[PDB]
Amino acid sequence: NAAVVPMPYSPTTVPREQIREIQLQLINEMTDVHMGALTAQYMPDDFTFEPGIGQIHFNVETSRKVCLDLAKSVLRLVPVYPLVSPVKKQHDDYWFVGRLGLD
Amino acid sequence: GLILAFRHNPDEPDKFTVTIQTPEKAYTYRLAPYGFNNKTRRWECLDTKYGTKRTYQADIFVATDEDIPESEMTEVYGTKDYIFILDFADLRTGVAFNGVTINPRNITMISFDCTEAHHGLGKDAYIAAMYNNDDGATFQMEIGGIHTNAALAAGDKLQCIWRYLDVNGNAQAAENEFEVVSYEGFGTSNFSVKCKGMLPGKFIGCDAFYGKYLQTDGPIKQVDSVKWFTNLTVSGSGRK
Amino acid sequence: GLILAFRHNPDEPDKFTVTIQTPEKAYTYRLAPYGFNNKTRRWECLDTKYGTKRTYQADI
Amino acid sequence: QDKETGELITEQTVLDYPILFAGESQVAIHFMSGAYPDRGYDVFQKYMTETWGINYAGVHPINGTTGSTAVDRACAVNPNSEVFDPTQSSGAGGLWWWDLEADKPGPALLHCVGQVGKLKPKAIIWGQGDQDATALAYPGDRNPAPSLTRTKQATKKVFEYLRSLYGQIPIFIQELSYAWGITNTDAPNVPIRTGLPSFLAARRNTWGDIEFRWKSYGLDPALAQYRIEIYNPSNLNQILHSFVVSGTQEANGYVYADFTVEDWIPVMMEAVGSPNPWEFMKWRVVCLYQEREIPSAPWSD
Amino acid sequence: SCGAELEANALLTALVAGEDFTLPDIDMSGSEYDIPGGINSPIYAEIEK
Amino acid sequence: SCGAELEANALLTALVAGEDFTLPDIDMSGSEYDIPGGINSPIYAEIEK
Repeated sequence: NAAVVPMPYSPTTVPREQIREIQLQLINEMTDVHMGALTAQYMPDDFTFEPGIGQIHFNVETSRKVCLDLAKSVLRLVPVYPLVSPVKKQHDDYWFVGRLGLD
Repeated sequence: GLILAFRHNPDEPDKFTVTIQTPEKAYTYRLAPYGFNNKTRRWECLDTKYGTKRTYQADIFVATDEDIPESEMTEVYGTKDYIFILDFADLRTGVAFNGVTINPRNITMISFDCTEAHHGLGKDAYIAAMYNNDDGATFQMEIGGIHTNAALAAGDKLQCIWRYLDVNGNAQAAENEFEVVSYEGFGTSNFSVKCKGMLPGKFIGCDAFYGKYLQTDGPIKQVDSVKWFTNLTVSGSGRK
Repeated sequence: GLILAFRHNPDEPDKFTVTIQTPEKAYTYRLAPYGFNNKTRRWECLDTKYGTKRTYQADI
Repeated sequence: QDKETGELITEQTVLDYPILFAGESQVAIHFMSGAYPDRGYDVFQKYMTETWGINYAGVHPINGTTGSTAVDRACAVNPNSEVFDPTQSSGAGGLWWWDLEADKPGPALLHCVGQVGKLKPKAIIWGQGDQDATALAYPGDRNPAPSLTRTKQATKKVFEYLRSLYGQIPIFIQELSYAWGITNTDAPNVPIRTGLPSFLAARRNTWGDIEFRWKSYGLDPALAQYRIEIYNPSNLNQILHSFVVSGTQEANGYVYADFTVEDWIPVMMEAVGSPNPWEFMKWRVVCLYQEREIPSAPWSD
Repeated sequence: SCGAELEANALLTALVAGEDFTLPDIDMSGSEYDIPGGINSPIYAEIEK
Repeated sequence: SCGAELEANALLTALVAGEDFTLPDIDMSGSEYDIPGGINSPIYAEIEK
C-alpha cells in the first residue's frame, strides 16, 4: 500500500539528509576516497531503545555489519599488505655474528 | 626505617623496576614515577590507575648536584620532572603493587634494572586479544607492535595487566604472568603466541605488558647512552 | 602427604579395589575411575552416584 | 646474516598499521557495549587481517571517539564553557572539534590526538553529523546560528589539521544515519511499534471544513481501524471530541478523515455558544490494530 | 505559608523560657579526637611470624 | 507537584535555624580503615600442624 511508510517521521530527518549532502559533496571535491559505508538502509528496529531518550544508537549486531562494510571499503583501496620487513626467512636461516663495525 | 629518593632517566619510566635479593629468593619491585604537586606541596604518584597511592613530603628529596639534562630524559604522563621514591616500609611486589610485601630486615643487595628501549619484544609491544583454546591445557595470545629483530622461545615469562568480563556480567581487572609454549609469525611484527593457563573470562582490553628477558638473543642497532642517578637523598629513622 | 596416580586395565573398573594392611586389620579401599574434564581442566570421578566427589588438578 | 648469503641485517623496525576512529558516539558503539569477539571493531580487525593473510595483530585500530560532540561551537551544547566533560556531567562544556570563530582546534579534537599518542595512523574513519543535525533543527538563541557553510568549512579544515600532524593518508567517512526521538513524553517507557500513526497533517478550506491526514507504519492501514482524539482548546490536557474512522479511508497516498462544518459546529456549541472558527487545534490519532491502542505524537500547530 | 513557622518559633521560646539549655560545643574534627600514627605508623606495618 | 518539595525545604530551614548540625566527613574507603596485608599476607597462609 502507498499509505504505509517504513520510517517514522522525525523533526531532524531533513537536516540529517541535508548534512548527508554536505558530506557527500565533500567526498567528490577531495583527493582520496572518503566513502566509508552506507547506513541509510537501517530502520528503527536496528536501534536499541533507551527509556526517556529513544532509539539513537545502533544494535551490537547492526554496528557489527557496519564495521564489516568499513573493512571491505578499505580493502578495495588497499588490496595487498603495503609493509615488508627487512628479514624474509625464518629465524633458523640467519646467523648471529658480531662485527667490529661497518668499517 | 630508610627511604631513598633520586632522579633517573630510564627508557620505560612506567616499567622501571628494582630487584631485591633476599636470602630466600629474588623479589622484584616496581618504582612508579612521582611528581611534585604544587598546590598540596607533596609528592604524589603520577600513575593514578595502578600507582602506590602514597604521598610524601617535599623534604624527602633535596637537589644539590647538577640536574639531569632535559633532552636526555624521557617524558611520561606529559611530564619530564619526576623522581623515583624507594621506601623500605612499603616494599609491595607485583606489577600493580598487589604482590607479597618484602621483609626489609634481611636484604643482601639492591639491583636496579637498567635496560634499553628495544629490549625484549620492544617498547611498542601490545596485546590484541586473548582467548582459550579448545584444548584443555593452553590458551592463545595475540601480540603486535614487535620490532623485527625480536625472537621468542618456549619457557619465557610475560607480565600483563588486563581487564576481563566476569561470568556475572560485571567488568573485572586482574594481573598475572604467562609462560610461552610456542608462537608463529617470526619477523612479521605480529606473533600468535600459545601459552599455558586459563582465562577467567572474556578478554576486553590490556593495560600493561612487559615481554622482557627473552631466552633468544637478537641484534639491535648499536647506540650509546648515558644513565644518570642524580641527587641520591636518604632519610628515615634507620641507621644512615 | 602422598598421592599416587597411574593407569590400569582391570576387568571390572568400577569394582577395582586396593587392600591396605594396617597393623590392626586388613582394610579394603575402592579406586573409582577418574576422567579428565576438558572444560574445567580438572580430574573428576566418573561415578556420579557413589563416587568420591573429589577434584584433582591436571598436574597430578 | 643469511646461511647461504653474506648480507648483513642490523636494523629493526615495526610493521604496525594503526587505523584512527573518531567522531560522534555512533562510531563509539563499535568499541563499547560488548567484549571480544562480539565487539564491532573485533570483526573489522578479524576480516581485514584474514584477507591480507597477516596475523590478528597486524591491524591496530584506535578509539578516539566522543559522545555528543559537534564540529563547531555553534552546534555545541555549551558553546561558552571550555572545560572538557565527555560524560555530560556537571558543566558539559567544550565538546566541539573546531572553533571557526577563532580558527582554533577544539578540546574534543585535542582529546582525539591524545588518544593516538605515539602511534602513527595510516587511515581515518569519521562520522559526526548527529549533533549538528539537531542543533540546526533548533537554532534557538545561539548568536552563531548553525549553517551548512559553517559545518562544511569546519569539517573541511579539521581533516586538514589531522593531515598536518600525520601523512597524506586516506580518510573514510561514515554517512550520517537516522535517529528517532521518543513519541510521548508522558510515557517514556514505550518504544516505536508497528501500526504507529505518523506524518500527522491538518488542512482546511475557505468554507471551514477540517481534514486530518496520517500514514501508518509497519502494516496496511486498510486492515486496522483508527480513532481521532481532539483536545479542548481551553483545557489542553482534556480530550474534547473523538470519533472512529475505519480502514480503507485512504487517498492520495494518505489516510484521511473528514471533519466538516456540520461536524465541528455542534461540538463547538458546548464550548462556546457561538460558532467561532477553529483556527488552532491540538489533536491525536490512535490506531486500533488487534484491539491495541497506539497513540501518536500530538499535532499542536 | 500564612506564617506557620513564625508562630511555632514564638510559642517555643515562650513556653520553655526561664531555663538554660546550652548544648556543649565540641569539635570532633580535631586531631585530639583522632588516633595519631596514620598510614605510616608501625600499627599498619605487616606482622612477621 | 504544585511545589510541594519547595515548601518542605523552606520550612525545614527556618524551623531548625540557629544551631549547628554539621555531620562529620570521614572517608571509609581509604587504606586506614582497611586491614593491611592482603591475600598475600601470612595471615592467609595455611597453618601447618
